Amino acid sequence: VLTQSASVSGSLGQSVTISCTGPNSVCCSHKSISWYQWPPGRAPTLIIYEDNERAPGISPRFSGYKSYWSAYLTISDLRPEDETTYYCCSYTHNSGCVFGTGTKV
Amino acid sequence: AVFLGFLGAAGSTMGAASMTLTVQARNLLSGIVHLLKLTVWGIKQLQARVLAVERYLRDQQLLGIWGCSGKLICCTNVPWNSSWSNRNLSEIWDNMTWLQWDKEISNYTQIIYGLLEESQNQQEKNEQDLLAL
Amino acid sequence: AVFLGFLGAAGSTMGAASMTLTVQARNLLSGIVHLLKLTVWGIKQLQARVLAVERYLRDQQLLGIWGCSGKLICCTNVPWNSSWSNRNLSEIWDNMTWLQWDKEISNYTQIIYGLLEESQNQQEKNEQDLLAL
Amino acid sequence: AVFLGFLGAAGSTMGAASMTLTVQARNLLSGIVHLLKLTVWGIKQLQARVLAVERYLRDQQLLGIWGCSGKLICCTNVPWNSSWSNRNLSEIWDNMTWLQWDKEISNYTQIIYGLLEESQNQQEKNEQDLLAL
Amino acid sequence: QGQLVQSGATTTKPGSSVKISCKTSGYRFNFYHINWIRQTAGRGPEWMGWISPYSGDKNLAPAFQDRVNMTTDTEVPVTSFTSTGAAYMEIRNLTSDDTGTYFCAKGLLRDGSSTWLPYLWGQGTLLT
Ligand SMILES: *[C@@H]1O[C@H](CO)[C@@H](O[C@@H]2O[C@H](CO)[C@@H](O[C@@H]3O[C@H](CO[C@H]4O[C@H](CO)[C@@H](O)[C@H](O[C@H]5O[C@H](CO)[C@@H](O)[C@H](O)[C@@H]5O)[C@@H]4O)[C@@H](O)[C@H](O[C@H]4O[C@H](CO)[C@@H](O)[C@H](O)[C@@H]4O)[C@@H]3O)[C@H](O)[C@H]2NC(C)=O)[C@H](O)[C@H]1NC(C)=O
Ligand SMILES: *[C@@H]1O[C@H](CO)[C@@H](O)[C@H](O)[C@H]1NC(C)=O
Ligand SMILES: *[C@@H]1O[C@H](CO)[C@@H](O)[C@H](O)[C@H]1NC(C)=O
Ligand SMILES: *[C@@H]1O[C@H](CO)[C@@H](O)[C@H](O)[C@H]1NC(C)=O
Ligand SMILES: *[C@@H]1O[C@H](CO)[C@@H](O)[C@H](O)[C@H]1NC(C)=O
Ligand SMILES: *[C@@H]1O[C@H](CO)[C@@H](O)[C@H](O)[C@H]1NC(C)=O
Ligand SMILES: *[C@@H]1O[C@H](CO)[C@@H](O)[C@H](O)[C@H]1NC(C)=O
Ligand SMILES: *[C@@H]1O[C@H](CO)[C@@H](O)[C@H](O)[C@H]1NC(C)=O
Ligand SMILES: *[C@@H]1O[C@H](CO)[C@@H](O)[C@H](O)[C@H]1NC(C)=O
Repeated sequence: VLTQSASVSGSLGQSVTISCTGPNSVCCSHKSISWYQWPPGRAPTLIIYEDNERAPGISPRFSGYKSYWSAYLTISDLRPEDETTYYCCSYTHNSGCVFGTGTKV
Repeated sequence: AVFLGFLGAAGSTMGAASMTLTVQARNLLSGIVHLLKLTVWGIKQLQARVLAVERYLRDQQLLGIWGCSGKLICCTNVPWNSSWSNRNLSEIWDNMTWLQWDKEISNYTQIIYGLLEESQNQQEKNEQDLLAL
Repeated sequence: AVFLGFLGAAGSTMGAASMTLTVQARNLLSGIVHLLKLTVWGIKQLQARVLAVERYLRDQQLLGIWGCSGKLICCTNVPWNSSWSNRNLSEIWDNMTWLQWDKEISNYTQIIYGLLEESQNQQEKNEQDLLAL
Repeated sequence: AVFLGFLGAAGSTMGAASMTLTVQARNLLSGIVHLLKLTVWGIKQLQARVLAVERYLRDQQLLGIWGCSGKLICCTNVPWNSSWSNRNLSEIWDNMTWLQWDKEISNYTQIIYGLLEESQNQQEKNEQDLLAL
Repeated sequence: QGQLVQSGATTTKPGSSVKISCKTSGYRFNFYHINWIRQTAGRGPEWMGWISPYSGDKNLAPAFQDRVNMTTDTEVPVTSFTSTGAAYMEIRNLTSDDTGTYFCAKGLLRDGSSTWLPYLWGQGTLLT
């Protein structure tokens, strides 16, 4: 129900912009959005939570933004290790984290 | 409400412990510590009395030379050199306890005490020059 | 002028005594109370010395946790619950003395000391949040 | 920079010494002054401990009744009666030292201590009347 | 720091009920929630549920409402701020459509809005 971007690409040095949106059930202005970098079949990594707050150690080129209708994840200055699959997530303080569809970058 | 008691929030987060500072502040000089008979228990109690006021005033002395006299939460003009702790605010006040925070900030506690000291000396010099007109 | 002296206005009205508070404030630590010889008079005088500073600081400690450090007349944000004393202002400051007032307010003196305590803890928390921008 | 040390600017001008007051303020209670054994050295050290806090608080007591609590440079509302010292500002702060200044202001040091005392009692009474509306 | 070693990757057949373990180190096991996440191949990754190693309180998705048992045993004090823990996972009316890799991840913060958020993950386990 939380749709992400189908897919997209870039190049070393440029930027990416992943999308994440949905209906009133899971989005947005009354929910928080977290962005997980998740290589397929491996230990995931928390990149950004609370729409735009980065996790300890996350590179500053990662940046989150939330409109009133769709959350975004920008990936500036690309590097080799960026070839992963990213998943967004919608949650409140006392509930679950409904994941997103997925985005191959 | 809650009211955990003296040191009751020692294991709570720094932000939660930062709401019950009067709980520890009032027990820094009282307790049970009328003539002075110099028996083994009398000498023992007298030292216990002088030791409490001594340690209490040493903390109030530093609190005075920082411009924080009679304050529980005073703000300063000394910026946070990230080499002290690069941790973010949310992972400090909603995560760590004051005990483990003091454990990692322990090296720079004497460095910070100097920056707060001369910042107050220069601020009071600035206030005097501003009231000279 | 007048200058009644130390406790000179003990029988005067609360408002009249409320104009000579420095007269009592300065004698709370001085007097006559240089080596420490532990004779019967020496032990007696040493206790007299430690007892004065102890009681002096306990009053300044409460004065600090109320946000009234270094004040003789500080105002608070704790409203007067009329169950403490339903007497009116004119029949309090132009009528009663501080001695008989403390005699009737004696039950609630510990209740009021708690309301002034947490009102200062919450006020300093409010001032920090206001300076966070 | 400079940093002359404890009393390092005792021979410097009053204005130059008026920039290193924290240097003396922090050594008014510390030093080297854990059980209380009442030997000849133990009694000697205990007196050394009580004497430090006693003299420290007597200075903070005067600093409180003047409205200068926790201050190194506070300004007052007591004008300078030229009979105290008719010297001009430039020949005071760029010329004299604090030692020789205290030597000539010594007679009036008790007079000034009274003017600062009641000026604070009346100022706090004024602030209460202004907050009565 | 913080480590979360998971159990073995053995396989069973439909109708059964397997237990998944998650052993923690390098952090106070009681101070953070323990989340269970599933990465199926025929579906998007699903959040199964979290539990409180301190308060015992658990919260799982309605898709797993009456099918999953989440349990943790009390920690073991290693130092003043370090303890070892263990979290358990079970499935009831189990089939083969629940096949995939399973992870355990601890909470993010001890307070705030993102308290239980899966922050530090395990190496995963392959299933049927
Ligand atoms: C000791 O250490 C432990 C472990 O760290 C501390 O326990 C943690 O405390 C924090 C803060 O108190 C908790 O964070 C909060 O988490 C709740 C989520 O729980 C809510 O949801 C449950 C499932 O949906 C629900 O069952 C709860 O409702 C009641 O039921 C349980 C049953 O046991 C009961 O125990 C509860 O107390 C409730 O009565 C529960 O409501 C979340 O809602 C909080 O967010 C709100 O508050 C924050 C500010 O605190 C605010 O920013 C938010 O916007 C929102 O308003 C908050 O995140 C954490 O869950 C606890 N458990 C952990 C971390 O495992 C304990 O407090 C420490 N005590 C001491 C004395 O040190
Ligand atoms: C941090 O402190 C070091 C020395 O402790 C100093 O050299 C450096 O300039 C400081 N940096 C900042 C940003 O304050
Ligand atoms: C909380 O503090 C501990 C102290 O070591 C640290 O290891 C941990 O990473 C912190 N939590 C977060 C989310 O940063
Ligand atoms: C403090 O200094 C000691 C000295 O050995 C060092 O081991 C430790 O890592 C230092 N800690 C910090 C936080 O700087
Ligand atoms: C007065 O105090 C009592 C308890 O001491 C309390 O129940 C009551 O609400 C208070 N009333 C007012 C007006 O403060
Ligand atoms: C204080 O408490 C005592 C307890 O017996 C009671 O007799 C007295 O009337 C009380 N006084 C006031 C002012 O409440
Ligand atoms: C100076 O002090 C004297 C007494 O000490 C007083 O009589 C005189 O009026 C004062 N003058 C001024 C200008 O303050
Ligand atoms: C102080 O008083 C003494 C008393 O004899 C006098 O000699 C001296 O000149 C006075 N000094 C000042 C500065 O008034
Ligand atoms: C989970 O398993 C334990 C193991 O004894 C059992 O006691 C408990 O009842 C189970 N939970 C549920 C909800 O059945």
